[PDB]
Parts: sequence; structure tokens; C-alpha cells
Amino acid sequence: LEEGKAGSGLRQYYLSKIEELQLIVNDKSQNLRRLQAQRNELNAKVRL
Amino acid sequence: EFLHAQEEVKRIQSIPLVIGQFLEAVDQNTAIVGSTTGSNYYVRILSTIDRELLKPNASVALHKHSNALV
Amino acid sequence: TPNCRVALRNDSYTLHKILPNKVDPLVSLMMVEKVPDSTYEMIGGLDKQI
Repeated sequence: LEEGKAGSGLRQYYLSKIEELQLIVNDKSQNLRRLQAQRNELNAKVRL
Repeated sequence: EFLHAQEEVKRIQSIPLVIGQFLEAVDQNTAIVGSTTGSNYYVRILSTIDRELLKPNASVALHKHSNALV
Repeated sequence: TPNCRVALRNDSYTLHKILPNKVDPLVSLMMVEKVPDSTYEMIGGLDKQI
């Protein structure tokens, strides 16, 4: 296993690390667009 | 900014206001009011007053310059 | 319309809007707004007249 011993050694380090880095970017985008619409309500109040 | 909008609205009613009388209602938030100075007018009104106090007539308060219902 | 009120600007005496609900200070008594009055069938025995 030229690649198989190393896919668990020097690639399993990276792809397990980018997993939680993918989760939080997924998590904040749901959090961000929620913050977007809450600001769009208050701007719709004050401008009116 | 929503509180400063509330503040500048809610101090339009603390002025030595003039007194008029409600005459007619046109539509949503715009009416005809006759003053105690005579010379019947046509102004816009506020967004605060509950509209169940103006049925044929009411002793009302008016602005000096813009002459709105207060 | 002749004998109709309009909105006149105090700026330059320009016309602003045709004002409906013509001059009539005595239709308080006429055209009653609410009718939650009695019904049609409790008259009871005047069917030739009705």
C-alpha cells in the first residue's frame, strides 16, 4: 500500500481536521442569514 | 435609532398648542379640521390616536405651524 | 364637479386633491350606520301586507 498506509497517516490528519472546519462554516451561515433578516425587520421599522 | 424616533415623535404633544374642532374624516389618517381661528383647513394626523374618539366631532388640539391633529 | 371641495396648497395656491364627502352637516340623523335590528320573520301575521 503506497497510498493506503499514507491515506491513514498523512491524509487522515487533514480530512478529519477539515470536517469540523466544514461544520462551523455550515453552522454560522444558518446563524448569519438569521441575523440578516432580524436586521431587515428593524431597518424596515425605522425607515418607515 | 428606533428610540430616538420614538422620542422626537412623543414630544410633538408637549407644546402650547392651539385648540380646534374635528369636522370630517377623509380616509386613512387624513382629515378636515376646523380651528377656533376659523378658515377651515385640511391636514394629516398622527399615528398614535385611537380613531374611536372622533365620530362626528371632538374638541381637539392642533399644531402651530403644520396644524396637524395632536 | 361643480360645488365640490378640493385641497388647496398654502404654498402657491395650487390644487392638490379633490376632496369627497361634500358639505352636509346634518346627515348625523340620516343613513344610520349600524343595523343589528330585528329580523324579517318575527313580524308574524301580516303576509298580505308584506
